[PDB]
Amino acid sequence: DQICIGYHANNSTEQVDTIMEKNVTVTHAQDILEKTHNGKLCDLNGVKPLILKDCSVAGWLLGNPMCDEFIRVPEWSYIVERANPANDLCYPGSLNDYEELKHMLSRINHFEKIQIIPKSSWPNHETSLGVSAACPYQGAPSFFRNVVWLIKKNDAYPTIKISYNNTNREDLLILWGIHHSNNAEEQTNLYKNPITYISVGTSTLNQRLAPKIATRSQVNGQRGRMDFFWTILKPDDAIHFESNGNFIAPEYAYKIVKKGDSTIMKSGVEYGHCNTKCQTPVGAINSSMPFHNIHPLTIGECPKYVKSNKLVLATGLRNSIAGFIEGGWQGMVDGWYGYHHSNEQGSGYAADKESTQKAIDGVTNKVNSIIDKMNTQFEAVGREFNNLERRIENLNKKMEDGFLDVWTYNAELLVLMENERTLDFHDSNVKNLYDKVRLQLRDNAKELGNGCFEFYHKCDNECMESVRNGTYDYPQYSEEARLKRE
Amino acid sequence: DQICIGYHANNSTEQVDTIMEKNVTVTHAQDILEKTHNGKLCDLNGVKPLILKDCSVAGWLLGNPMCDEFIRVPEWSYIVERANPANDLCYPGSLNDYEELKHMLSRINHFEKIQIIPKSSWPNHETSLGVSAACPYQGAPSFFRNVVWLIKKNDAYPTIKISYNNTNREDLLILWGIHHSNNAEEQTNLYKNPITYISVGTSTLNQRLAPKIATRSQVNGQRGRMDFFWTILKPDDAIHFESNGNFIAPEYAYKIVKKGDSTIMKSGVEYGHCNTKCQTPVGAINSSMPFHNIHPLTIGECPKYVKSNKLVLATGLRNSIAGFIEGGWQGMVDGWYGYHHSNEQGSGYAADKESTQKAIDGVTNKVNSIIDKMNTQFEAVGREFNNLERRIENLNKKMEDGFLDVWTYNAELLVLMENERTLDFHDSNVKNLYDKVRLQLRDNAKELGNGCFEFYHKCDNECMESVRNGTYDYPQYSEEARLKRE
Amino acid sequence: DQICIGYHANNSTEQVDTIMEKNVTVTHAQDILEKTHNGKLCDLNGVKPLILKDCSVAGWLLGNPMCDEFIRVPEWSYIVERANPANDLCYPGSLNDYEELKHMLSRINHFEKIQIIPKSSWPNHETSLGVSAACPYQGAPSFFRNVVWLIKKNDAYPTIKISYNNTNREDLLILWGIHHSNNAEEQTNLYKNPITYISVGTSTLNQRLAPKIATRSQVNGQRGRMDFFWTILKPDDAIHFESNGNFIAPEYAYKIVKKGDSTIMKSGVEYGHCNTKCQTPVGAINSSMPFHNIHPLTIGECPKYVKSNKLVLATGLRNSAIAGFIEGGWQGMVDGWYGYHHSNEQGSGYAADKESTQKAIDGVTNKVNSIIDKMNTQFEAVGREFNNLERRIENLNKKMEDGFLDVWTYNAELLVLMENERTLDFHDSNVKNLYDKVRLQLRDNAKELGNGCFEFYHKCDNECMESVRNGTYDYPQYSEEARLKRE
Ligand SMILES: CC(=O)N[C@@H]1[C@@H](O)[C@H](O[C@@H]2O[C@H](CO)[C@H](O)[C@H](O[C@]3(C(=O)O)C[C@H](O)[C@@H](NC(C)=O)[C@H]([C@H](O)[C@H](O)CO)O3)[C@H]2O)[C@@H](CO)O[C@H]1O
Ligand SMILES: CC(=O)N[C@@H]1[C@@H](O)[C@H](O[C@@H]2O[C@H](CO)[C@H](O)[C@H](O[C@]3(C(=O)O)C[C@H](O)[C@@H](NC(C)=O)[C@H]([C@H](O)[C@H](O)CO)O3)[C@H]2O)[C@@H](CO)O[C@H]1O
Ligand SMILES: *[C@@H]1O[C@H](CO)[C@@H](O[C@@H]2O[C@H](CO)[C@@H](O)[C@H](O)[C@H]2NC(C)=O)[C@H](O)[C@H]1NC(C)=O
Ligand SMILES: *[C@@H]1O[C@H](CO)[C@@H](O[C@@H]2O[C@H](CO)[C@@H](O)[C@H](O)[C@H]2NC(C)=O)[C@H](O)[C@H]1NC(C)=O
Ligand SMILES: CC(=O)N[C@@H]1[C@@H](O)[C@H](O[C@@H]2O[C@H](CO)[C@H](O)[C@H](O)[C@H]2O)[C@@H](CO)O[C@H]1O
Ligand SMILES: *[C@@H]1O[C@H](CO)[C@@H](O)[C@H](O)[C@H]1NC(C)=O
Ligand SMILES: *[C@@H]1O[C@H](CO)[C@@H](O)[C@H](O)[C@H]1NC(C)=O
Ligand SMILES: *[C@@H]1O[C@H](CO)[C@@H](O)[C@H](O)[C@H]1NC(C)=O
Ligand SMILES: *[C@@H]1O[C@H](CO)[C@@H](O)[C@H](O)[C@H]1NC(C)=O
Ligand SMILES: *[C@@H]1O[C@H](CO)[C@@H](O)[C@H](O)[C@H]1NC(C)=O
Ligand SMILES: *[C@@H]1O[C@H](CO)[C@@H](O)[C@H](O)[C@H]1NC(C)=O
Ligand SMILES: *[C@@H]1O[C@H](CO)[C@@H](O)[C@H](O)[C@H]1NC(C)=O
Ligand SMILES: *[C@@H]1O[C@H](CO)[C@@H](O)[C@H](O)[C@H]1NC(C)=O
Ligand SMILES: *[C@@H]1O[C@H](CO)[C@@H](O)[C@H](O)[C@H]1NC(C)=O
Repeated sequence: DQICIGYHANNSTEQVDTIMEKNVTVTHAQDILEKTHNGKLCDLNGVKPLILKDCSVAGWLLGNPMCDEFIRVPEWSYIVERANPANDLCYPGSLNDYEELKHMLSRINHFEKIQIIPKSSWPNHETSLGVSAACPYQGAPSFFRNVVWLIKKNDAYPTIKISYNNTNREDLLILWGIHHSNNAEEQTNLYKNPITYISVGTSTLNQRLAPKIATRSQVNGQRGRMDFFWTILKPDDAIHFESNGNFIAPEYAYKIVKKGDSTIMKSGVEYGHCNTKCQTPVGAINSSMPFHNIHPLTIGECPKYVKSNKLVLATGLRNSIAGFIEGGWQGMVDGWYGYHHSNEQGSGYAADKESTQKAIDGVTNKVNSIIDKMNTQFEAVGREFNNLERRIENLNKKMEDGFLDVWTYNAELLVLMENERTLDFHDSNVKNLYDKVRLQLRDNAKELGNGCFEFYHKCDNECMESVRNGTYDYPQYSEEARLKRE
Repeated sequence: DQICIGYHANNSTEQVDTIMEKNVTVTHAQDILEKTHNGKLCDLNGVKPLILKDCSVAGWLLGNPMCDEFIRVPEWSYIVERANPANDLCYPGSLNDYEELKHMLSRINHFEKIQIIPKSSWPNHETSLGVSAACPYQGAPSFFRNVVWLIKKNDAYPTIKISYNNTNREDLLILWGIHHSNNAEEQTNLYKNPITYISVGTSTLNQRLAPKIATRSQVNGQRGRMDFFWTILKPDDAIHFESNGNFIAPEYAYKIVKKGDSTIMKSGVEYGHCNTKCQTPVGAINSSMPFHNIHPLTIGECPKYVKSNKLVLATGLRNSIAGFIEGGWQGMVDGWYGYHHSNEQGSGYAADKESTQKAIDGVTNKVNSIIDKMNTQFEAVGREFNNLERRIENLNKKMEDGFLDVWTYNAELLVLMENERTLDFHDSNVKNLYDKVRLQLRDNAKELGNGCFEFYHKCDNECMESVRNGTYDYPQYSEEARLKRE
Repeated sequence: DQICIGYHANNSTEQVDTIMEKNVTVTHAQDILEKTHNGKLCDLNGVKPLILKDCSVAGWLLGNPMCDEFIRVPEWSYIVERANPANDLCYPGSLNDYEELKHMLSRINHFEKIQIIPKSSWPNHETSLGVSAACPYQGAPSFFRNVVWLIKKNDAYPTIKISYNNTNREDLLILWGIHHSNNAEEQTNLYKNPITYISVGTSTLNQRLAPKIATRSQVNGQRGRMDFFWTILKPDDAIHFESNGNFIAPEYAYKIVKKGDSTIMKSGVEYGHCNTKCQTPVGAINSSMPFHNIHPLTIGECPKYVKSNKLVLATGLRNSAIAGFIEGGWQGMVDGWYGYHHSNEQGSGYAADKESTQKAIDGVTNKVNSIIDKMNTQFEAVGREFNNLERRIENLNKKMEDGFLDVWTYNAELLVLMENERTLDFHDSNVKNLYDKVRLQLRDNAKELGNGCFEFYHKCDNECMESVRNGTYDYPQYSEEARLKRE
C-alpha cells in the first residue's frame, strides 16, 4: 500500500524553446504563425476588383485600339495590373501626373462614360484623316477612340472657340492633348499656321501651351510626340477651350464618384471567384493569427509581417509506481494531475479535476489574450514612385524595414519568455498538490522521498477516497500506526 | 492558544485583469492612462499663440480689407486657424508655394512690418485707380493694403526700373504679383503696351513672367486672375524689378527672425489665459502618465497615443479564528501581513513591519520605474499637404497607424504581465513568514493545517512577543510539551 | 558533526538594477551596450570610399580648375564630403536636380571618363576665348575642363546641328548648359543674334530653353548666370542638339554602371586603411552587441541606436561557517557556485556540487546568447538629403527617427530591468531545492538548527559525509545510534 502523485504523459514529439533551454519536448503545443494561402485573386468585402490584363491605365483611359475589351465595370475595389503591360501608348508620348491619376483612380464608387462633344461640332475642320500607322487596327491605321485629331480643311484652319457647361450632378474627368511636329514643312502641311497656341481655362485651371518643333529619335517608327493632360470638373462649372492648331480635342468624358482609397496591385495570378478580407500578390489569407510571413505587400486588414519561420507556444506538460520526481505516468489518460492508488484491494489511477480545470482555463485564457490583444486596421501597401523620386522610396523602405525588425524581435522574445513561464507554472501546480496532500496525513505514514507515502496502518478504499476528498481521520488509525512503528 | 497568519482586507471594489484571469478583485490599484483635459487653449511655455479668427494666412499677409486691422504679437509659438476661413483672397487667384510659406511661418520671433517703397516713388504712373468691387470696404471698392496696382497715366506706361538695398540687419520678406487680363481690348484699356513682361532678379533669384490672356469662368463676378510670389532677402542683398505692364508692386515688407519649428492647428476652441506644456485641438493636458487617448494630433511634450480605454495596475492584495488559506482579515487595520494572537489573557491582532515595508517599497519602485523609464521629445503633428500630394499623406497615415498599433500592443501586454507578477509576489513573502514561524516553533505545538499552530503548553504575552520577535527557547517548555503529549 | 549549505561569494563591486531594487551588488555582470570606436574612416567590405577633399560633387563633375586632382577610382562604396566645401562653382549659377544626381552618384560599380566631341568639331565657331576671371588658374582666366563655351567667329554665329550615336555597351552621362547675358549690347557682342534658343531631344527627352536677360546682383564679380542640365543615355540611343547662341556644348562624358545604393557622409576624419562593416561620421564600429549610442547617422549593418548610458545584465550572484538562510559570503568556496561546507573530527572543507553549477551556468549563458543573437540586421544607409524648399519631408523623416529611437530605448530598458529581476531568483530557487534535497535523507538522525546546518546525533565521518553528498545514506545503520543519542 502506497499513494503517489504524478502527471499526464503521452507519445507526443512536439518541441518548443525557452529562454534557458532549447529543444524541450511537450505534450501539446499551438502555432500562432500563418504560412498558407489559397493562391488566387478573390473579391474584397464583396466588391469585385478590376483586371486590366495586358493593358495599362493610360491605354485603357485614352481608348487604345487594342484595349477596347473593358467597357463595363460599374465599380471596383482595387486594380490588378501586369508588371510589364504590352499595349500602353501606341503613339509615343507621355501623360502628365500619371501617378496621382492612378492613385486617385485606385478605388472608385461609380464610373460611367458619356459623350460631351459630338463629331458633328466641327463643320470647318477635317475629322477623318487623323490616323497613324503607329496605332494599327485590323491591319489599318487608326487612333485613340476617346479623342479626335483635327487637321486643316480646304487649306484653312479657323480658330476654335467652344465651351461646355457641366449639367450632371457628379464630377467629370476630361482629357486633352497637344501634338509636337517635326519641322516647319510638316507644320505647314498639317495646320497651315507657322505659330500656334492652346489655351484652356476653368474656375481653377489656367493653362497655355505651345508646340516644340525639334528633332528626336525614332520610337515605334515615329518622330513626333503627344502630351496629354487631365482635370476634374465641378458639378456646376464650365470649361473653355481655344486653339489654332496642334490641338487634340476630347470626345468622351467619365462620370466619377470617389468615396475611398486603395492602391494598384502588380500580379499575374488569375481570378478565383471568392470573398476574402486580406489579399496578397500570391494569394489570399483567411487566418485570425496575429503574425504571418507570406508577402510584404498586402491590401486590407491583414496580420503583421515577420521574418521568423516558427512561433510555437507550449500549452501541455513536459514530456518524458514511481512519483512526480522520476517522470510522468502513461497509464493515466483523463486529466493532467492525479493520484495512482495501490493497496491489497486493487490498483488504478484517479485524477484531480479541481486543479486540472484551473490549469486548462489559465492556459486557454493566456493563449486567447495573446491572440486577441492585437488591433488591426485597413491598410494599402504598394510602390507609387517614378524614376525621379528615389529619396521618398528609400524613406518608405526605411519605414518597412524598421517596423519588420521591431515586430520580429517583440514576437520572438514574447514567445521565448511565455514558454518558460508556463513550464514553471505547471511545476508550481504539481508541487502545490504534493504539499496539499501533505500536512494532512501527519505521522500515520512515511515519505519514501520518491513522491510516495507508505501507510503504516491499513487505509480502506473508502479511506483513500476520503483522503482524496480532503477529509481524513488521523486519531482513527493513530494507535494502529503507533503499534505498527517498530 | 494558537497563532495564525493572514493578510489585509477591506471594502474596496477595484478590478484588474491578469494574463490568466479577468477582473480579480484587489484592495488597491493605480491608473496609468490620462483621459482628462481642460477644454481650452493655453500658452506654450509662456508664449502666446497666434489666433487669426475668421482670416487665413494669405489674407492676413496680403492685407485683405475686411480681415486684418494691424499686426500685433511680435512673437508667437503656433498658429490657430479655423477649418474654413471666410475672408481669404477676395480677388480670385493663387499664391505660389503656399504650403512652404505656411510651414515656415509657424514659429517666429521679432516679426515687424516696415515700409520700403513709398507711394511717392511712382510719379509717372497712376496709383489711385487700382480698386475692384470684388474687395469692397464699407460699401466701396478697395484692394489689398500691402500692395499697389499700377495703371497707365496720360495714355502712357513707361518702363519701370527700381532696385532696393536691404540696409536692415535681419532677413526681409517681400511679396509681389502679376495680373492676367481677359481680352486684348481690356489689356489696351488698362495698359498701353499690348505685350508685357516682368523681370525679377536677386543674388539667387532669376524669374521672368508673361501674362496669359484667355477666357475663364467668373468667380465673385470677376474673370481675371492674379498670381503672387514671395522670397527671402538676405541682410545685405539687393532686389531689382523691371516690367512694362501687368505689374503689382510691393509697398510693405516684414522683418523676420526664425529659430525653431512648429505647425498649424485647425480648431475652434477659444483662448483661456493659460500656461501648459502639451496642447491638443480639443484642449490642454498636463500629467505625468506615459499614455493618453485624447486626440491623435498634438504639439509639444505629450504622452504617447493609444486606443485602449482602461489601463490599471495592481498595487495590493487579492480581496475577497482564521488562517492563511481562508481569505483576508477585515478587522486587522494598519498592515499588510501580520499575526492574529489568542491566549488565555485575550485576543487581538499584530502586524509585521519589516515585510510590509519591503513590499510597499518594491511596489512603489516598480510603479515609479514603469512611469519614469519613458523618454519624451518635442514634436509637432499636423496635416500639411495639398490635393496633389496624396501619396505623401498616405505615407504619413501609415506612419501614424503603425506607431499607434505598436504602442497599444506593447502597453497592453506589459500591463497584463506586470499585474500577473505583482498579484502573486505577496504570496511568497507570506509563505516565508509561515515557514519561518514554523521553523522556530518546531514540534512544541501541532499544526491545525489551516494556517495556525495549537500550543501544547502555556505561552504568555512575553512569550508571544518573543515568538513574533524571533527569540524562542525550545528547552524551556519542551518537558511540559512532552508531558502534555500522550 | 554538522553539514551546512551556502553559495559562492567574492570581492567584486559590480552593481545592477532590478524592477524593485536599485544599487544591487552582484558577483558577475555583462554589458550589452557598445560605446567605443576607432575614430577613423575605413573601407566598407573591401571597397575604398571616395574622398573629395575640398571639392563638391558639382565641381568635381564639371571639372573645376581648382580641383586638379584627377585621380581615378573605378569603384567606390560611399562619398565623403566636407560640411562646407570651398570650391563648388567658380561661375555663379545652379545645377538642375542636384539632389537626385547626388543620390544616384552613390556606390557605383564602374566609372570612366571618355571623350565624345573633340574640339575640332567646331570649324565655324571660336573655342579659345571662352574664359572668365571668376575661374582663375595659376593667376589666369580659365573655365571648366569638361565643357566648351562657344563664341561667335568672324562676326557670325551659324546655326549648330549635331547628333551622337551611342556605340558603347554601357549607360552614358552627359551634361550641358546655357548662359544668361546681362543686356542687349552684351548679347550682341557675344552672339550677334538678338533672339536665341536651345533644343535638345532624345527618345525620352524633349527640352527647349531661351535665355533670360535681366539685371541681377553681383556675385564673384559677375552678373551673369549659368544653368546646367544632365541626362542618362541608353546603350543604343542618340541625342540631338540644336541652338543658335548661348550654348555650352559638352566635351567629355562619363560611362557608368550602377548596381546598388548608398548615401553621402559629411565628416572631416582622415582615412584609416581598415576593412570595417559599419561606418559612422566619427569612427568605425567593430562589435556584435545589439545596441549602441555613438551617432544617429550610420551606413551599413549597424546595431540599434538608443539614448541610454548603461545597460548591464546580471549573470552572477548576490554579493555581500554558516550560510543558506543567513549571509552566504562563503569566500572559502572558489571552485563552484553551490556547495557544502563540512566539519567533523577529521577536518573541514568547502565542497561543491557540479551538477547544479553546470545547470545554472548553462541557463544563464543560453539566456544571454539568445538575447544577443535574436537580432535582425539589414543594410541601411541613413543621411540628410533635402533642399531648402522641402522642409516638410525632412520633418517627416525626423519624426520617423525620433519615434524609432524612443521605442527602442524604452523596450531595451524595460527588458533589461525585467530580465535582471528574473535572473535574481533562479539562484535562490536552486539553493532552496538543494537544501530540501539535503533534507528528507537524514530524517530524524540530525537536528535542523534552522541557521542553515544540520547537526547529526550519531557519528558520521568523511566517508558517510561523502555518501550523503552522493545521495546515498543508510538510515537504519545509524537509526539506533540516533535513538540512543536522543536523551
Ligand atoms: C526613303 C524615303 O523616301 N522614305 C519615305 C518615308 O520616309 C515616308 O515616311 C512618312 O514619313 C513621315 C515623316 O516625315 C511620317 O512619319 C509618315 O507617317 C504617317 C503615319 O504615322 O502613318 C502618315 C499619316 O498620314 C500621318 N498622319 C496625319 C494625321 O497627318 C502621320 C503624321 O504625318 C506624322 O505621324 C506626324 O509626326 O504620319 C510616313 O509615312 C513615306 C511616306 O509614306 O514615304 C517613303 O518614300
Ligand atoms: C448687361 C450689361 O451691359 N452689364 C454691364 C456690366 O457688364 C459692366 O460691368 C463691368 O464689367 C467688366 C467686365 O467687362 C468688369 O468686370 C468691371 O469690373 C471692375 C471691378 O472689378 O470693379 C471695374 C473696375 O474699375 C476695374 N478696375 C480697374 C483698376 O481697372 C476692374 C477691372 O477692369 C477688372 O477687374 C480687370 O479684370 O473691373 C464691371 O464693373 C458695367 C460697367 O459698369 O456696365 C453694365 O451695363
Ligand atoms: C469583468 O467585468 C465586466 C464588468 O464590467 C464583465 O463584463 C460584463 O459582462 C456582462 C455579461 O457577461 C455584460 O452584460 C456587460 O456589458 C459586461 N460589461 C462590460 C463593461 O463590458 C466581465 O464578465 C468580467 N470578467 C469576467 C471574466 O467575468
Ligand atoms: C547696398 O549698400 C551697401 C552699403 O552701402 C553696399 O555695401 C558696400 O559696398 C561698397 C562697394 O560695393 C563697399 O565699398 C562697402 O564697404 C560696402 N559696405 C558694407 C557695409 O558692406 C552694397 O554694395 C549695396 N548693394 C549693392 C547691391 O551693391
Ligand atoms: C567703371 C568701369 O567702366 N569699369 C570697367 C570694368 O567694368 C571692365 O571690367 C569688365 O566689366 C564687364 C562688365 O561691364 C565684365 O564684367 C567683364 O568681365 C569685366 O572684365 C573693364 C574691362 O577691362 O573696364 C573698366 O573700365
Ligand atoms: C534543436 O533541434 C533542432 C531540430 O532537430 C536541431 O536542428 C537543432 O540542432 C537542435 N539544437 C541543438 C543545440 O542541438
Ligand atoms: C452652367 O449652366 C447652369 C445652368 O443654367 C448655370 O447656372 C451656370 O451658371 C452655368 N455655368 C457658368 C460657368 O456660367
Ligand atoms: C475561412 O476559414 C473558416 C474556418 O477557419 C471557414 O469557416 C470559412 O468558410 C472560410 N472562408 C471565409 C470567407 O471566411
Ligand atoms: C469603506 O470603508 C471606509 C473606512 O471607514 C469608509 O470610509 C468608506 O466610506 C467605505 N466605503 C463604502 C463604499 O462603504
Ligand atoms: C495640471 O493641471 C491641474 C489642473 O487641473 C493643476 O492643478 C496641476 O498643477 C497641473 N500640473 C502641473 C505640473 O502644474
Ligand atoms: C579581488 O580578488 C581578486 C582575486 O584574487 C584579486 O586579484 C583582486 O586584486 C581583488 N581586488 C581587490 C580590490 O582587492
Ligand atoms: C545607485 O548607484 C548610483 C551610482 O553610485 C548612485 O548615484 C545612486 O544614487 C544609487 N541609487 C540610490 C537609490 O541611491
Ligand atoms: C546607333 O547605331 C546603331 C548601329 O547600327 C543603329 O542601329 C542605331 O539606329 C543608331 N541610333 C540611332 C538613333 O539611329
Ligand atoms: C572585429 O573585432 C574582433 C573582436 O576583437 C576582431 O577579432 C576582429 O579582427 C575585428 N575586425 C577588424 C577588421 O579589426
